[PDB]
Amino acid sequence: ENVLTQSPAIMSTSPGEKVTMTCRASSSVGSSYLHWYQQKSGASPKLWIYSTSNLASGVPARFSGSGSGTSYSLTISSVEAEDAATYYCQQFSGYPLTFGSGTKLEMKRADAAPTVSIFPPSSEQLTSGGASVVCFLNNFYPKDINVKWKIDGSERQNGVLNSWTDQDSKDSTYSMSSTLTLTKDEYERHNSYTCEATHKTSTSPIVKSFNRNE
Amino acid sequence: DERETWSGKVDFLLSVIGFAVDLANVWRFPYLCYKNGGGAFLVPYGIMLAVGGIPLFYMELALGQHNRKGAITCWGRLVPLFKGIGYAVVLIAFYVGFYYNVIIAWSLRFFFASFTNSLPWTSCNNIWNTPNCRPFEGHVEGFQSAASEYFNRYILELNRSEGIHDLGAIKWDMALCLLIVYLICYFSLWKGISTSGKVVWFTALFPYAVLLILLIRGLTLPGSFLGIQYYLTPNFSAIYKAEVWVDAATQVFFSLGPGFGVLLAYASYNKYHNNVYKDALLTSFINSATSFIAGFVIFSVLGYMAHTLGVRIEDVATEGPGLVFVVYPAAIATMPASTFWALIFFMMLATLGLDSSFGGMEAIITALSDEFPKIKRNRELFVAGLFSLYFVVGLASCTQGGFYFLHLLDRYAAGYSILVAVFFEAIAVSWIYGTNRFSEDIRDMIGFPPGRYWQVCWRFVAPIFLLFITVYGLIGYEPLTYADYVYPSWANALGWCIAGSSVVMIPAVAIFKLLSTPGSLRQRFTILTTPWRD
Amino acid sequence: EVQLVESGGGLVKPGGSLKLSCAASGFTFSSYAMSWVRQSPEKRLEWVAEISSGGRYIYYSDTVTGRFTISRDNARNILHLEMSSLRSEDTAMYYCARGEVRQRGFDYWGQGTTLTVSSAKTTAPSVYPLAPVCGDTTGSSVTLGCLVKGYFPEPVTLTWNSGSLSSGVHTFPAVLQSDLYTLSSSVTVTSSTWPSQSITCNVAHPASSTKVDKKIEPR
Ligand SMILES: CC(C)CCC[C@@H](C)[C@H]1CC[C@H]2[C@@H]3CC=C4C[C@@H](OC(=O)CCC(=O)O)CC[C@]4(C)[C@H]3CC[C@]12C
Ligand SMILES: CC(C)CCC[C@@H](C)[C@H]1CC[C@H]2[C@@H]3CC=C4C[C@@H](O)CC[C@]4(C)[C@H]3CC[C@]12C
Ligand SMILES: OC[C@H]1O[C@H](O[C@H]2[C@H](O)[C@@H](O)[C@@H](O)O[C@@H]2CO)[C@H](O)[C@@H](O)[C@@H]1O
Ligand SMILES: OC[C@H]1O[C@H](O[C@H]2[C@H](O)[C@@H](O)[C@@H](O)O[C@@H]2CO)[C@H](O)[C@@H](O)[C@@H]1O
Ligand SMILES: COc1cccc([C@]2(O)CCCC[C@H]2CN(C)C)c1
Ligand SMILES: CCCCCCCCCC
Ligand SMILES: [Cl-]
Ligand code: NA
Ligand code: NA
Repeated sequence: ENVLTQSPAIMSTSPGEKVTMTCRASSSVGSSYLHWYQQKSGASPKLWIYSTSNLASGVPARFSGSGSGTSYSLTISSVEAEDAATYYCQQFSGYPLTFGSGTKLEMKRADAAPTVSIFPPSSEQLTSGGASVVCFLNNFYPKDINVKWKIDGSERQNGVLNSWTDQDSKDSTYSMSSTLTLTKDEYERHNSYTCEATHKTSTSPIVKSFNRNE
Repeated sequence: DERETWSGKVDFLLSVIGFAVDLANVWRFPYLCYKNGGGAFLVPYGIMLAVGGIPLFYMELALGQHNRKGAITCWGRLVPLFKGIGYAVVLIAFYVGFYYNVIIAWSLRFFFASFTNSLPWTSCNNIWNTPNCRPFEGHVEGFQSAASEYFNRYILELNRSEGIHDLGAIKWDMALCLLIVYLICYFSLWKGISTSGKVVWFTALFPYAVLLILLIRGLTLPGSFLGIQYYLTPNFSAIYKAEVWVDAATQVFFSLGPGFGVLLAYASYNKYHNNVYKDALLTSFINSATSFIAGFVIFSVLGYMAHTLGVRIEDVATEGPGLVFVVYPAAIATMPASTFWALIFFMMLATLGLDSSFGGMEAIITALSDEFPKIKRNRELFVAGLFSLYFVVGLASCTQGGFYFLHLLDRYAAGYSILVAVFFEAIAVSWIYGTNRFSEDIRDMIGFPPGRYWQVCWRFVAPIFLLFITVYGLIGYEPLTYADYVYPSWANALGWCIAGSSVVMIPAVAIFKLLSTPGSLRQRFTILTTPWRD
Repeated sequence: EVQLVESGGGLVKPGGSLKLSCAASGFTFSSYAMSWVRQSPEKRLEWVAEISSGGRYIYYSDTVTGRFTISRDNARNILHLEMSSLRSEDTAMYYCARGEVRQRGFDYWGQGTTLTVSSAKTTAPSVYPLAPVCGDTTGSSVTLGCLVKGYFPEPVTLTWNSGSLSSGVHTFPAVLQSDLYTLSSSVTVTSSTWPSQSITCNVAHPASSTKVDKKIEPR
């Protein structure tokens, strides 16, 4: 098997800038067989470049392609945000046919602090003996963010489900959801629940919290 | 599959380029241009080449590489009802070798004869000339050129044969050349394409050396341009004549030689995923390129004869061996350093024939190796027996009346035989097997299906292109004659047997394979129309 | 124009056997070789099987070989894929890609169909609405939430107000944890819109006949 690896794995770029991505084969590949596929977040892949350099119909001329032997590259002249995608290379010379690891082109924007909002356990869920506290962290950049839960004063580390979203298509931002879940007994045996989200926009983390009585 | 494969890629290229480029490039293509409207002849030539020949040339080279077996087996594994095609195609290749190698011996006897300072064929005061001699070609038949009496009365001694029946004395100086030919074959392809693949480097590239020399000495000659005019000066009236679209169509067919079992055999050792499409076009071009080039070499010298030596060009612009053995050697004789142009020329003519004679042998050797493994396990030994049958019968062509026997084989050994055979190849592949199947086969091999252009040439054009020739080729039937010699009716009947002994094996093995299998008729054809790969 | 549609596929117990179908339309399906490419839930593409146009040349990935079978119906223009001895790493979305010219690649790709191989068992979600904390509320726009917890397998369909408000919706992808998925979506509407106007969570989970609306009422 002909192993293909692409770099970088993720690539933040400001619109208008110039981006380059590389595709390197474990075995040599004839130039006429290496293709490139663009795949948008939650869509079928699309043939983008066939046989090293030739664009497919509908592919803007701002896209180029070059390479030979064991090293090929895809190059975007000046990017717009309609090019935020994940790009895969593919070889068609031998079997098995192989696809590369892909490069995720993400849009770069100005930083943005999150908007934390904490939600107590639902009333219907409490009847079910369960109690999960939901904390939303919405519209912020860059992607990395670090939540921390505190039941009463003590930080609680296990029991959490975090889920980040894909980069938003209008403001190029991020949102994330953390869900600390508990038994009804362990939740009805405390009152302060805190959700503090640390982010690069402030050394002091944005905090949200509530008491089980008010 | 542990089958063999070309030691190098050029060994397949030069083995094909050499089978295709022979004396017909040097002697019949320049004549056709000269006779049929000059450069304008390139139109119907190119059209008949673009829609009829290269379609067929491509089709065979792809089959041979894909089905990976020689000419007999490759039609059994493709359409079993038509396995007889492979059998016909092979003995046709067997029949041709009974005369084709002689033309090389003539070259070799002239090559050996050109070891002197006064080439013998220039003067007409020798022991073999007649009082009815001229120093250069004319347009009366009682009075032949000094370089034509040397050919008919000393080299061939044809003047001592009253016909086909009077073969007369065996001339061993020619027999020794015919052996030197079959030996030059044996030790160049007994051990396989491991060695034949390399031998073709000299025999396929050396003509291009001699061409470039003779193209310079020809073009740097008083009156050289006058020849180039008669070669290419266009008269588009001939376009209108359909007798020219047959001469283009027929020359394209025999100059590339598709459906002959050779390209199939040569491709069978190709690596599967080799781009045969590229090879087809690259090879076919170098072919017609060499003929176009070669007309410059011939007609530069041919113009020099008219301007300097004072001959009517229509009397020296001939085709066939008369040109390479009488006319062109006669103009060499007038040039300074004539002994040099002689040697390269005849060593050119020899090498021009050897590569092409190699292909005939291999199409037989490979078709039999890939079917009767006693042959395959005993290659070196088998070929010995083959080439000896050639030599022994070949002694009949080394007699004084030898030519008459060759002329018969030139007309019947592979005349109307191959034309019907390839017609059934086009039909078997485009229709019975299927372009559907065939294009799917190619895509697996080179990576893309053949363009809808090729498919259409394979399925309709090529059958009526072959039909174009066989129809307009039977309309011009004339009994076999040379000079005033009318061949007897039993000699033609004989030549009809050897012409029939090929085609007959098409409906023979169709019938024999039908009767040798069990079921009902539509269950009969289905079992004999489904290939092996399927 | 040219368009492909993959169909069949869903949950399968390990060792089981499922058959997928790709319905071609908009071109001579007989003339084009198709191939099956799958994409794992870790977003890595992997080729599975290729079938020639006439169907007589069939190349398999070394992974799926002997277990899968890619047949082809040039009559009805349907490309098939027969799976047996299904393992869990076979879990993916399966694509039907049209490629004839190797030097041109896969012209067109279908929507794709989703195979989940898991011994785990189908369960339905319980949708909890997320009304904000009763205190404070001293802000300019308010964020609501909805919690679709403890379901399997994917997918789930969360719209807000029957699919009528989209600006301000952030529906987070599902995350499996101990054979169960948890999803949540957050909606931020102006303070004048809620609880003035009705905000409902419209969750839908077809794999277990679930159609649940949980309106958001305050605390
Ligand atoms: C020195 C002179 C005499 C050379 C002789 C000319 C030939 C070498 C030229 C003349 C016309 C050319 C042909 C004209 C048309 C075509 C069609 C062309 O078709 C395609 O482009 C592919 C079809 C497809 O894929 O759909 C392929 C090349 C070919 C055979 C050309 C091959 C080379 C040809 C025969
Ligand atoms: C009129 C004179 C000048 C023509 C001379 C042209 C000669 C030099 C050209 C014409 C045919 C050519 C050959 C055709 C085929 C190939 C195969 C390729 O893989 C290597 C080059 C090679 C081996 C070419 C070598 C050069 C060649 C022999
Ligand atoms: O034309 C035939 C040939 O016959 C004679 O040659 C004999 C030769 O004399 C013998 O030595 C032996 O080699 O067989 C030859 C037959 O080719 C004549 O001498 C010769 O002139 C003539 O061509
Ligand atoms: O001067 C040429 C010389 O050659 C003649 O022919 C030879 C021939 O060259 C050899 O190939 C041999 O095969 O046949 C002939 C026998 O010698 C003659 O030898 C001679 O008359 C003449 O000078
Ligand atoms: C096995 O079949 C053959 C072997 C050798 C030569 C031929 C010829 O037909 C002989 C007649 C002239 C054309 C030649 C083919 N072209 C030039 C390549 C056929
Ligand atoms: C048509 C080819 C016939 C050649 C003679 C067979 C020789 C057999 C040697 C084993
Ligand atoms: Cl020619
Ligand atoms: Na040759
Ligand atoms: Na030729």
